[PDB]
Amino acid sequence: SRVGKKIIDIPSDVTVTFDGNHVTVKGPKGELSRTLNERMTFKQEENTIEVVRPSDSKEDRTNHGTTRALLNNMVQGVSQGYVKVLELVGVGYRAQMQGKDLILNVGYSHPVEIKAEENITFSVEKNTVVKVEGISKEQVGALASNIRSVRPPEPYKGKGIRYQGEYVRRKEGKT
Amino acid sequence: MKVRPSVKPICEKCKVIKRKGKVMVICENPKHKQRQG
Amino acid sequence: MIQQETRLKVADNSGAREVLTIKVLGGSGRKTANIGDVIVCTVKNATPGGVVKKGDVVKAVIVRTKSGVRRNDGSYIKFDENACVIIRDDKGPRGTRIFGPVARELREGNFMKIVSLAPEVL
Amino acid sequence: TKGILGRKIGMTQVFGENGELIPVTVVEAKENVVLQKKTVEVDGYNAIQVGFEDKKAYKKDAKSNKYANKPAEGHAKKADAAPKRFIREFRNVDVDAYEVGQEVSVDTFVAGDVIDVTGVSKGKGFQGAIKRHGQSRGPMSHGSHFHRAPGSVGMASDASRVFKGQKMPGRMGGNTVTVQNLEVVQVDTENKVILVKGNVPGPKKGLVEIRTSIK
RNA sequence: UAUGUUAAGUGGAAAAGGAUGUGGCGUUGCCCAGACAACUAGGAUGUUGGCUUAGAAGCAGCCAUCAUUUAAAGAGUGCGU
RNA sequence: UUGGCACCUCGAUGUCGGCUCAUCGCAUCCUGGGGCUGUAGUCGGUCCCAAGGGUUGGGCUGUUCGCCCAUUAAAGCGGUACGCGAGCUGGGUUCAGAACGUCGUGAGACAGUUCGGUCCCUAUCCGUCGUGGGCGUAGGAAAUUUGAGAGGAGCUGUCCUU
RNA sequence: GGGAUAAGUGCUGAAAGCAUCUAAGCAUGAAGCCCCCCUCAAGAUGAGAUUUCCCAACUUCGGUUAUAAGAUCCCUCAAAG
Ligand SMILES: [Mg+2]
Repeated sequence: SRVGKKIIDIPSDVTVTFDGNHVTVKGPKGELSRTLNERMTFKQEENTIEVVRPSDSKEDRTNHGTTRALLNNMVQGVSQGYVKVLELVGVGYRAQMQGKDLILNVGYSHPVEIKAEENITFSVEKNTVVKVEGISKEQVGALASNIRSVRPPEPYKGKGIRYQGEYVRRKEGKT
Repeated sequence: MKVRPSVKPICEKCKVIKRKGKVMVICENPKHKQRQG
Repeated sequence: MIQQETRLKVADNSGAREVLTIKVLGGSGRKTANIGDVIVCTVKNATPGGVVKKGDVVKAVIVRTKSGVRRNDGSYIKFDENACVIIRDDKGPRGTRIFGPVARELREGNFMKIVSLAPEVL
Repeated sequence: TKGILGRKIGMTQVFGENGELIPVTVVEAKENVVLQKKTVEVDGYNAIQVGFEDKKAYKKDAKSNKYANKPAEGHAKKADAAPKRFIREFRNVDVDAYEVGQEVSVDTFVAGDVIDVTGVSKGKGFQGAIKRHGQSRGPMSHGSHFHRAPGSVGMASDASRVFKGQKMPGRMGGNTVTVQNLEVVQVDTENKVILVKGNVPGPKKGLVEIRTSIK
């Protein structure tokens, strides 16, 4: 697991607590607590973390690479943070906030409301560019997928909630 | 989706993967998605 | 209660004098029809001339059955003879001179051209 | 919430506002009393036990259900009430809202409530397939010797038996039936009468249970 | 008991075919001058030059397919009509 | 399905249609959910998941089948002795009568037509649908109950608004 | 209207410093599955629960009468047969 071993972790002014197997990572924007793979061993130097697998058995060399990048995700999201931006394409497609909630008018004869959750913030700009921000990558991604699944892009004119900088295969159907 | 006993690449960009015990093909061309193998 | 093979007098000057019902429209298994229900029918007797000729397969709307209808207040209306009027697929009549009394329950089904053209609506 | 026990008097008709014929059933609900409070910690579930009508007191050498026996008198004397002829219990009600010995009164219902009424249907006795089960009958002419029999009861040697629930002749009626989403038309407090819209199961002078619609 | 294999309830019915499932044995060529990876570093020139074809210059088809600005460069690996 | 074989049954296992009553499979006719589309939308096409419910009435034929007339959201395909005659029918088919064509010298024959032509049985057992008695449930009773389990329901059209 | 799913759609993510719905992990998703709704049900021999009623006097030791509470026989009936 070149991911797991070769690229070691580099905490930057963060507090990681290798509390047995249960790991707890806190920094400027909150605290994250995940339970990593049991068999793996963790070596923590001055502001550096390294993951070591026991055997080179396919399973061990698979959980190693997984649970190194998972901890790297925690430190990078608690020190830097994670953002996902979604563009709304289509005449009359708007996005407005309603207090810890996000309301969309995407041409459905009824507004669609997504309530925010803990550790997650929504924002809007130019009534089109929705923004999801948070510390946990696995939850910001989930929320962004939920918001785009309200109306994913269509192939004939691209209308719909797309990821920003997402290639939309465009067809040329004719009236 | 194509579900057929013969799952093979159709393009150079086609990828053969195994999900949940099934042999599939994923390609950026949606016509080349294939399920069972 | 008009079902298939039921003879009906026609109450207009369209050309048809009697019709037999082939089918009651409105659903699978539908068996009977009352005032305001539309039927398909074959004309069995016609006047010489007129637009409807003997043997034609036409739509008609039922007016004034002898089974009669109940009203929401518990009042019933019954008639002496089953009757029908040939319609033009826009719920509009083919004749111009509807004869005989007509039940008021047709006003709901948007047969307003039939309802207005009848000497008596009851 | 808010159930009650009564007996069916008959059917009649009332004219609503704007004057529509409303077929109604008259239900007489009088001397309803709460006789017990079933509680989770004592019974495993909460309910109120309601007694209805009025038995005569215990007497020596009673020969019919008209007089309460000692078990029933003692049970109804633990609350302060006369022996009752019909005892049911209700789960949809909130037990804390009720108190043992209190009188479930007719005006717990208000006109426009939507109710479920439970009765025992009218008896029909030994009845055949075409009435008990709505089955069609065979031809009445054309040499037919099949008029009101049930049809085949099965297949041939594969099976070699009749499956359970074949819809064969037997005793019709007398079953517990619940009619749903009926509405009370008016309440008469002096006559202690609920007018329910439509018809309810059972013979005249039977027993009906009214309670709030579960839907 | 010892040593291995299988993850499919295979064991406890089938085939042509299809498949980065997985273990064993040998061959073989790339290699710390540093392959294989996206290594987010450049991608173009006279020049589609010639048949240039609906005008079409990585697509309707004969390719003539010349050296490289260059640590590495193809009259364009290649998605395209 | 049409066959092959001749293994059970000739001291009898009634064969086609229809009626009555169903029951199961899913290779799904409709309705529910999807992927791909040479899917602009309404329309479609094809494949995948799904058996919960539903899945028409007539004319002609003994007909199954089929064609046609009108419907329908749809008029699904199969198994159950081509389900079901100790549940019904008896139009076809397969006795005895008669006739036509045809074959035979003839008696007669044809899976060629045509008219006619007895459908028995009081249910012992299992099974099934309903109803009672006995004992049990560690005293003898009256009533009110929980719910382990089991069964039932489960379909869908059109119009208005957006 | 809830819970779990099918086909499917995913998010995070290594095997394979890339990609990747899957291996670990987390979603979402059908008239179908379980519950919800209706009815029956403790012979549920696993025979359940609650409230109430009855409670002695011989024994020569009950293998005990006869009675309580409660039922019935029998009789008048129907909302039931
Ligand atoms: Mg024998």
